[PDB]
This record gives sequence, C-alpha cells and structure tokens, in this order.
Amino acid sequence: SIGVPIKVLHEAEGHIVTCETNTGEVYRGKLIEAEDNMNCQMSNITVTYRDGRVAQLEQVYIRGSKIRFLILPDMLKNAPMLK
Amino acid sequence: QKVMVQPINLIFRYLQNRSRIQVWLYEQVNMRIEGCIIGFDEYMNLVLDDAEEIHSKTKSRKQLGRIMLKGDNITLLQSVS
Amino acid sequence: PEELQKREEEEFNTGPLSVLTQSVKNNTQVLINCRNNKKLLGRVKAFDRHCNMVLENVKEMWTEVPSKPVNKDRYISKMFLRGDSVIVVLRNPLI
Amino acid sequence: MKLVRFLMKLSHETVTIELKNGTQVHGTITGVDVSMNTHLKAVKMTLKNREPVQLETLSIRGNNIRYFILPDSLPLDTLL
Amino acid sequence: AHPPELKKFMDKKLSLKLNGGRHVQGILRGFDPFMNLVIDECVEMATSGQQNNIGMVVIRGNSIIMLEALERV
Amino acid sequence: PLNPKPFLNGLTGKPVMVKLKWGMEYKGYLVSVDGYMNMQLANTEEYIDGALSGHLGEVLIRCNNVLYIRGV
Amino acid sequence: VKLTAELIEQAAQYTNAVRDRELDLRGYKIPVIENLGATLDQFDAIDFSDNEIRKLDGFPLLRRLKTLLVNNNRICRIGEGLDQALPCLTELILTNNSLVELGDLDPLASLKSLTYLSILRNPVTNKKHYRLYVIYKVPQVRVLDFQKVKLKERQEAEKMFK
Amino acid sequence: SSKMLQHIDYRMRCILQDGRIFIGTFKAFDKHMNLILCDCDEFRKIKPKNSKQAEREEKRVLGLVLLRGENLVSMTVEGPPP
Amino acid sequence: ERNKDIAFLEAQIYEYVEILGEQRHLTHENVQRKQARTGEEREEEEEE
RNA sequence: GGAUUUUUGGAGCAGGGAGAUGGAAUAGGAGCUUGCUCCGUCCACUCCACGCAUCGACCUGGUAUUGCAGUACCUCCAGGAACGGUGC
Repeated sequence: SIGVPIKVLHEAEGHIVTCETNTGEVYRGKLIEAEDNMNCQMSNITVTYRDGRVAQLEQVYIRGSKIRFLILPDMLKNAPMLK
Repeated sequence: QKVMVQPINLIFRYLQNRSRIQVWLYEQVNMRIEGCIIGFDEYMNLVLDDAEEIHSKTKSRKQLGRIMLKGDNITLLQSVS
Repeated sequence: PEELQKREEEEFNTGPLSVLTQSVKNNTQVLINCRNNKKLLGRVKAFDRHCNMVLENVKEMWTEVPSKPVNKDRYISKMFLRGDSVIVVLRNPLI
Repeated sequence: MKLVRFLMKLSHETVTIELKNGTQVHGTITGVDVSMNTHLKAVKMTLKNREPVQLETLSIRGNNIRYFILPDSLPLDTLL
Repeated sequence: AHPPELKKFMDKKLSLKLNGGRHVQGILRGFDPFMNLVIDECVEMATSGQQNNIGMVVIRGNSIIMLEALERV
Repeated sequence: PLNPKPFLNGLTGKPVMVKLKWGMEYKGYLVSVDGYMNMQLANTEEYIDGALSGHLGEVLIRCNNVLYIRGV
Repeated sequence: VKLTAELIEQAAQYTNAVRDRELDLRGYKIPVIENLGATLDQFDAIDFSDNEIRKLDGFPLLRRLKTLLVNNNRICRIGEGLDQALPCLTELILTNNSLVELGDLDPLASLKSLTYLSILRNPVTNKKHYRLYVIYKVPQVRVLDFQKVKLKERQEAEKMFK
Repeated sequence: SSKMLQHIDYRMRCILQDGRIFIGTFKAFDKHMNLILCDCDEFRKIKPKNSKQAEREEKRVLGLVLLRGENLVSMTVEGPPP
Repeated sequence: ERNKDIAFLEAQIYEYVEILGEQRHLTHENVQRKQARTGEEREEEEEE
C-alpha cells in the first residue's frame, strides 16, 4: 500500500513545507505536489544553500531520494492518520 | 499532447551515431570518462571503446580502451562530437 | 521453490560466489575488505545472494593513525556481517 | 538461503552491532525483522570517538548496520 | 515504478542541481520513471564563471538533487 | 551493438582490469560474472595508483564497488 | 504540599511560545525545589509561577536548560551553586520576589552564558546605583529588565565602587 | 511482531546518518522506516576547531517532521507520551 | 622497583587458580562438552 | 522484494609553511633516573597567503516606521568580526 508518513506528506501538499536535501540546502516553500516516492515540487521556494545564502527560487522539483527530511506544517498535527 | 525523448532513445542515438560520449561520474567531480559507446543495457551500464579518464585537476587523460563503466556511477552523458 | 534451490546451488557452484562456496567447502579463510577499510580473515559459515556472511575465527586488521599508522587488529570469534559492506573477497590469502 | 532468517532467530542474545557510521552498539536483541532492523534493549552505545552512552532500548535500521559481534556461546549449525 | 510528474517541466528551461555541486541548465526534453532527464541546449556551469554549452545530455536520476524552473511552468 | 552482459560473457578468461570506485585496481583473468555483475577474477594483482602493489590471486569483487572493468 | 517527581510526571510538557521544551508548574504553592532530575534533561525552560519558594536552591544538573521562570515567588535568599548545575542558561526570570540587598544579587555573576535577566517588582530595584551594580557585577548579561545595556552604563558601572 | 508500533507516540531520539539527532514525538512510521515526529528538535554536533574551544550542540526547533527512512540510523526513546 | 606489580600479580593468579581448581575443571569439561555437540544440541544447551 | 527518490550505504582519511617561541603538574623512548640532546601527537601568539570570497544569525552608536496579525528572515549607515555552511 502506501505508508502513513507518505500519506501525511500528501496531506501536507498545498501548505508551506520545508525540505532539507542531502546536500543540506533548505528549501522552504508551498508544497504544490508530493509523490509516493517523496518527490516534492514546491512553489515560492526560499533556499538556504548550506552557507546561509537565502535566495528565492520559484517552482523547484526536489528528488525524493535526496530529501533528508521534511518539516511539515504543524497544523497537520491533528490529522486523523496521526490519530 | 506532448511527445517525450526518453533517455534510452538518446543513449541509443549515441550508440547508432557511434559518437564519442563524455560521461560524468557520481560523487567524483574530477574525473570524466569519455569513449565511443558500443553498447549499453538496462541499468545504464555502458561499454566504451577507446575510453579515457579525464581528471580535471591534473588535466590529464589516461587511455583505457574498451571498458564497462557500471551504470550507478554515471551522472551525465555528454556528447563531445 | 525446489527448482530455485537446485538453481541456487548450481549458481553458487559455478558463479561469482563460488569462492564463498569454496570457503564453506574445505573450510579455509577468506580475506574480506570492508568499506571502513577493515580486512577480515576468517572462515565463512554461510552466505547468501547479498554476500551477507556468518563468520568464524575472524581476525579484523586495520590501520590507525595516532607519525606512522599502526596495524591494530582484533579477534572477533563469531560474527554476522552485512553484505553491502563487503568490498573484495579473495579466496586464498597468503598469510 | 537468506541469512536474515538466521538473524531473526535471535532474541535475548547479547550482541555488539557495528553500524555504518562507526558506531558500536552493545546490547541484547529484542527483535530483528526481515529487513534486518534490530531492536535492542540494555544498550551501551558508543558513537565514533565519543564516550559510551547508555540507552534503555534502541531500534537500528537494517541498512545502517555493518556487522555483528555474536556471542561465542552460539551453536550456529542448529541455527541454520 | 511510478513516473515523476515532470509534465509541467517538459520543454521548459530548467536549472538542474546535480551531486558534487554540479550545475547544468537547459530545456528539459524528456524523462523516464527513474527521473533520468534529457536536456536540450544544456549549458554546464562550473565553479568558474565560464559556461560550457554541451548541447544534448542524459542525466541519470540518482545524481539529481533538485531542478528549478527558469520558466514559469 | 555490444551490451554489457555479452561484453562480459565474451570477456571471461581474458586478462581484465577492474578499477573500483575508490582508486583500487585489479588485474586478473575474469572467471565469472553473474546477472547482478558480481565479478570473479583469477591471478589478480591489486594495483593501487597504477602501481603493482599486491598479489591477491583468486578474488571476488562485489558489484557495488566496480567503477569500471576493461580489457587489457 | 511539597514538590516531588509526582508533580513533574503529571504536569504539562509541551513546546512553549518561543519554541523550546517547556514544563509548566503554575499554581502549586511549592515552598522548596527538589527532585527535578527526573525530567531527564529533555527541557529548555521550566515555569514556576505561583509557588511559595523561599530560596532558589536545590537545583540538580540539567544541561539543556536555557530559561528559568521564577515569576511571583517569595525569593528572599538566593542559591549560590547554580552555575555548576545549569551550565547553558540564557534567561533568568526573577520577577516579583523579595530581594532587598545588593549582595543578594552577588551569586548571579557565576553564570557565564547568561544573557537575559528580569528582577522586576523587587525591593533590590528600589535602591540607588542598582542597575550599574548589576552590570558591574554580572557583565555577561545583555538584556537587563528588558532594557538593553549601553556603553554609558558600562562606563559608569566600572567607575563606581573602585 | 511489529516492534516499532510499541515505540509509537513516545518522545523518541532518532539518529541520522550525518550525525544529527531528532527528538520528537514519534507519531507514525512505515515499511521504509520513514518517521513522523511531532514537536521535533534537531541537534547538530559542532566541531571545536581549537585546542581550548569546547564542543557544543546546536538545537533547531522544527515542528512536524517527516524523516525519510534512508537518513535514519537508530532510534531510542526519551520520554513517555506527553 | 619496576616489575613489582606484575610479580605480585603472577603470585595472585597462581593462588586464586588453585582456590578455583574445581571451577577450572568444570569450565574445561563444559568446553569439551560444548565442542563435541551437533547444531541442535548446542542451541538447546544455550537455551538452558 | 542488493541497479538512480528511502533498508544491504560513495564511504573512508588528513587539516598549509616557518621561527635560537612557550607547556606534558601524575603519562614517551634512546644516549640504561635527576640536568641536557634528538625525534613520528595540541593549544596561544606572531609572520607569509588575519587561509580566501559569499550570505544568514549577532554587538555597539546614530537613524526611520506608531502600524490589528497569524510568520524561512525583515529599515538604513559605519565599525568589529565570537558562530554556521558553500567552492578553491
């Protein structure tokens, strides 16, 4: 099937999430779409670039195999999948 | 409504033209292995004819001949000609 | 099933893991390089497709910088070893 | 035959798992599954070049372990 | 084995971010379920400022970290 | 066209040089390559930095260490 | 009612408004602080509003703490060996207590990492040359009573009591 | 047995591959050992770079965290369900 | 002056092994019994 | 159910050079204690190449905004650089 965490990630789409890639760059933006293999596309990205350089990208697509973690919005803390 | 260039088509175009292909390496920014692609298979493992490593630091090219570069090392397939 | 069990024994007899098969045939040590640069000298009790190993009488040697780096070794008696950390298995070790 | 099935028939056995990030986790196995994730209790866990901390229980993922150190008092021929 | 949803990014100028800090830009021309991309007008930009136009490349998917849409998609 | 499994099947017995991803080189006659491309080489001299360094002889190389394998 | 681990285990444990780990101890009328080490060093800020704590003492070694909130208590004397047990503190909130003498603030210079202090609604605020004595006594504090320190205050802190 | 389900809803410390520490309320997991951690805080060890500088631990507050399973090394418990 | 502690130790290991001579015989018997076993017999003894 | 986004890992290792510079209270060897001489482990300062450039957090002074909102972060100028990571 699909696990509970990827279901939570799919619930998080449409909201502002924060990805950290494997290279340590922090991509905070609105999660447009997420995928079963944690491929995330985000709009309004503010990238940190691992030395502090916060730039603003629009419409990134992050490969899920490089995602270290995903800070989801805290308003999903009451989701019924988390129960 | 759009038609797609899937990458096996383009690696097979590299095969058909016998074009010398520069191959980048995964987690190895210094070395790029270039050679004429004779053939390749499912996991993007390639065989190369007159392949040579190009270390970008030393700017030296070491000739190898016919190699089988394993597919998981590949980052990019660049055509030099 | 049973045809896979005959297939795996003939494949482990003729394929690349033959030396591991040979290490369980006449019970001789193999020298195994690991991803953290530890050499393992020891017999193999059992193996699988992944080169996961169950090993006896293992001498793990490695080189540690404190200068000149020294060959600090340890003796692990019986062990299990995950197969993705195995680099190189050489069937006959010299010493 | 798979050797993860050999590892799953270990419970309340005190092993010392060396992880992939240079970690040494000495504890008794409470559970291993088919994906080699090992759940230990009474853990003395030493990170790389650090002091041994102790934890009540640990749950190591399967790919992150490098090797085991099994007890010497283990009949493995009956375990295989 | 589901393919990535890069149908927005097709025939649009991308800015890939490959591993090792490598950076290529170009028009995404195709993709597979492994996220191996095909890049047209691919310009490699190194740590030096000078940029090598390398034309038409196949990028293996496991080296891609990220891709920015330089067009609106 | 010459795919890697026909290339390795025609490569068996010949002296081949396997360069690992980590700078290690191995010159030996290729004995057997399975479909998962675990390679088995015989009479293998381990060459590091292009220099003859060890004689390992019979050897199994696991698949995920091989950068490339060539003929020599 | 005396404080034990029982009132620790049942109380609200959460993330505060400033996004640290918080244990709440409001409205317990605690006279003496003891047996805090059952929090297992998972906390950064502990509140103590509405307790009858006569002296801020009995503090065990908790390394992760960055805030103590001692709002509205009866602190007449202060503990001295606090820096050995709370090494990484940043805020000390000593509002609405009964500190009267200047030397009663003297143990607070031992906390090296201290940055924010609040000693409001205290008789020790009432005396002259107070704030300069706090700056000259505890130099590492950057915000005193929600007033940022200035270099004129540092200079007239160094000038007095030479 | 499904051992990780016993560790659910606890305050759990999760060790990442690069050395980070994730202390969060372990809400959910799956086959790949992804984690959902509520109120999660990350902890980076900081190299001292001097002979006399100490080694410090920088803590970031994160919130609701999806941790991809390929990053995870080992998980231990810190506390009861709050 | 230098080898004192080791020489005292060599005497203590001697006198303690004499006091534990029954237990030393029992370990040696147990090693010989554990060595001679099949797989299953070893696993069953490790369960006791 | 070991071949690119999760579980059989691309991980391991080392911090530039010099100076009749300084220290190993209880812990180096050799010239077979102590004093001296030599050599493969740090920190503090000085010199060359404050290792370099970048942005974020942060401290002093001056300065602008008096505004009802659910947040990567928020005025500007100048000095200092204790911290983080990026490429060489």
